[PDB]
Amino acid sequence: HGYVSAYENGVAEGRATLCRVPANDTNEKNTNCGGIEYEPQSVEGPDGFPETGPRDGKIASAENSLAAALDEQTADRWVKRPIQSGNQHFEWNFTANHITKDWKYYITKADWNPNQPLARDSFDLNPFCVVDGGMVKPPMRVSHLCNVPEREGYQVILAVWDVGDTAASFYNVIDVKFDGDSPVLPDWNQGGQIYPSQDLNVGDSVYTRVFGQNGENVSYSTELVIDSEELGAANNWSHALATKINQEQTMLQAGQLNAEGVISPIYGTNPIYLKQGSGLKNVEIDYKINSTAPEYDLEVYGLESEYIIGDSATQLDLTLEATGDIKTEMTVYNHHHESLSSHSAELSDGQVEAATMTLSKSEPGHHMLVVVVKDQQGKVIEQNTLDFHLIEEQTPPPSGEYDFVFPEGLNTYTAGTKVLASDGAVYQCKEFPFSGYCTQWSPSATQFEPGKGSHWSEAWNKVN
Amino acid sequence: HGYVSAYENGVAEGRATLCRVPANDTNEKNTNCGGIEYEPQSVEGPDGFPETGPRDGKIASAENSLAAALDEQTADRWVKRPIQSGNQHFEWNFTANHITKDWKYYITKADWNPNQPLARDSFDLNPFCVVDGGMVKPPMRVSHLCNVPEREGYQVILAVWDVGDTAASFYNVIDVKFDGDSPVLPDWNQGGQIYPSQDLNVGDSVYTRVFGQNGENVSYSTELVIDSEELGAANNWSHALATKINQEQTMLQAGQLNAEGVISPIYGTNPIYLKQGSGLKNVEIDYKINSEATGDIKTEMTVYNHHHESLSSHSAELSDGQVEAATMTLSKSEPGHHMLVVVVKDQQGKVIEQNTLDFHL
Ligand SMILES: [Cu+2]
Ligand SMILES: [Cu+2]
Repeated sequence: HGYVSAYENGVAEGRATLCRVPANDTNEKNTNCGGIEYEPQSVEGPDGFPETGPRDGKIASAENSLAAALDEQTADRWVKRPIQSGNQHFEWNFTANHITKDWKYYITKADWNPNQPLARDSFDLNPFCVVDGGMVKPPMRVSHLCNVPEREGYQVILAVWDVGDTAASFYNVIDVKFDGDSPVLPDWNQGGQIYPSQDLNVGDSVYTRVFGQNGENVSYSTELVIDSEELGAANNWSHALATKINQEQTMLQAGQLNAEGVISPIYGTNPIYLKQGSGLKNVEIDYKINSTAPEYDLEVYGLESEYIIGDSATQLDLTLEATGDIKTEMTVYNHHHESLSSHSAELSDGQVEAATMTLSKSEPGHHMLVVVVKDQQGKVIEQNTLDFHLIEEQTPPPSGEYDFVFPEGLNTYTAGTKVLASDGAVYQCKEFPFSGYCTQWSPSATQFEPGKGSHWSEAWNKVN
Repeated sequence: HGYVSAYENGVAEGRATLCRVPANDTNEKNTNCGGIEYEPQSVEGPDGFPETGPRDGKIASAENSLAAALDEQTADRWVKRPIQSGNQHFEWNFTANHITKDWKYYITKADWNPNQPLARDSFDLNPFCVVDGGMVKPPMRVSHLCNVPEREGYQVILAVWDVGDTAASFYNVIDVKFDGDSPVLPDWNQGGQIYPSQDLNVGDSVYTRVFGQNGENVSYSTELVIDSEELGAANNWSHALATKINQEQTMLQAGQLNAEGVISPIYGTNPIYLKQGSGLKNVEIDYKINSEATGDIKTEMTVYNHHHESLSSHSAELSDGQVEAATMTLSKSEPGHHMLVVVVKDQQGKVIEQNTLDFHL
């Protein structure tokens, strides 16, 4: 397992890598990558490319469901890293340095289509770089000096790591940009981004906060009012805000550079550029959450003040009153802040569902029931922590002239425990620190036995 | 706008920072932070702490709805960074360096309850560190030397950036771990993590791939079948997989280091530890997904022109068999080659297929 990285001399991070690790200099990150954002080292698929490997359209994901989002291909879907012709360092970062057959790097054809899914027809199937792995393990991080062909604009490099001891290969497509000469818009500098950060509701609004020579200046501010359910989609209002920004402002434009070096809004992350000589240096995004919010609440009934440790694991029998459409999460912690139980529940408004929690450990002491209340969209609304205790079963009141018939209950003998011995007499366990000897007995080691052991004089005392 | 970071001499990143930027050495990240993960520099709220400002239970979010997820407080919700007593360097990374009044740092009381929402009663309101801002703009990245008080175990440091040109401050809680000097579990070393990477469905499964001296060895593998809708929740099968790993394997254990130091599975990110001398090197996680509109789909369509510029869009969450009507208007009706990209996802948002049709005007 491993991914194309740029922690050292690497020229560009892979697409899946940028789903988790911000870019080397621009601090950019790919958006909406699915599960692969947690494990970018896992873009693994059948080997044999290009003859028989991942089928067309599934190259970027290597047919792995975890990385299926990477298979989307448009001119502005992915962060593009700058690259130059000629020799470049391609860096791999491994979490499991498998025995390697070889590495191979393919670049798209000069006139490839970026709005078409990645296919064999899109690439120069003759790799521009091959590194014999030698069927040995590499270091946990390696780099390959590769002669990158001459290109222009948006290109994609496919880095294939052929694992030597499996039938699989790791595929990492890389979104690169061949700029070089002709600096694209030298009079415009990026100072912010419109990330599709969240979905918004009707009544909400998203607006910009431009930072210049005199702090924030609301003359350049743009506000977009979410007036439709479809405009609430993170990609939608990001495109609309960038569009409204370009209508109302002149010293700043929002959107991705297209093939003509013209800033055009996209349905994703829209960078914000600042005109040189305007004094602007940074733009940030803010939100007005003015949509009518229901009065969310959760009521937990049935939590006893004390729970007696019984035969089985202690059990919480609770019921929940849900005010508003909420999503609840409950967890049980003990005296030492250790998790013992959990219960998720996507309740509706007014729904009275039953909850039942089993403690993984039923030990005495202070316990806590943490209750996290979210809405149907997952926003944390409130947290409440209720207290309760677990107690050991109360010993019965003392009765008779002793407590056990030796050796019954040998494990519980403490300072003052009276026992009946085989000689018909009563012996009391001596106090500190001799009470530890009252527990040591076995049919083989019969010392400390009251009336029979050779050393019971130090452990027990005959009662009268 | 800015956040507590550790790009240079910073001793520990802030909680919101770890929602976006991996840890310095451990590569860890906080999970399920909401929209704040895109903009960790935006945890901004009213000033005046602790007399006024963010109310109790909203300190970590500064009452910003964008950062509402940070207000949850349990013993194992957040990634904790090791720290020591005495003088330590705390680093701020600014995206907009506002005129600054001061920076103030507060640390939780020694016997604070990490399962209670963060409140003023949780913190020592006498700040252990105050840095003058001088009502001037700071550099784009600064560090402050602060005398961190002696603590043990899980603590939280609140870093307050009070800017001078607004009535707002930036609040960054920092999850720290006073590990002392005795290394906990020297015969155990982390070699993988179980991230709550996705929700699973009934019939799916999740399993481990244990990399050792001779590649992957399936004798060490553990598999968890998702047999109920509740177990399909990411935090649910993560904890269950970590639990099942501990039942079946002796050379590797899964879970966090609790207050008792033992490896205990949590309902979040579970690191996987490897017994020193076992030969194991790394553990990865894999998934079996064994569970005109054909099927319940969610579609996304976009129009591109000759020069790869977006001109129209149309989302539609169709059902099975539903034949709905679509209407797209081009923002530019110019001659040349055009493309219509059609992205096919499922009701859960997983990309299934993309088709690009060609046409001319
Ligand atoms: Cu691997
Ligand atoms: Cu700011």
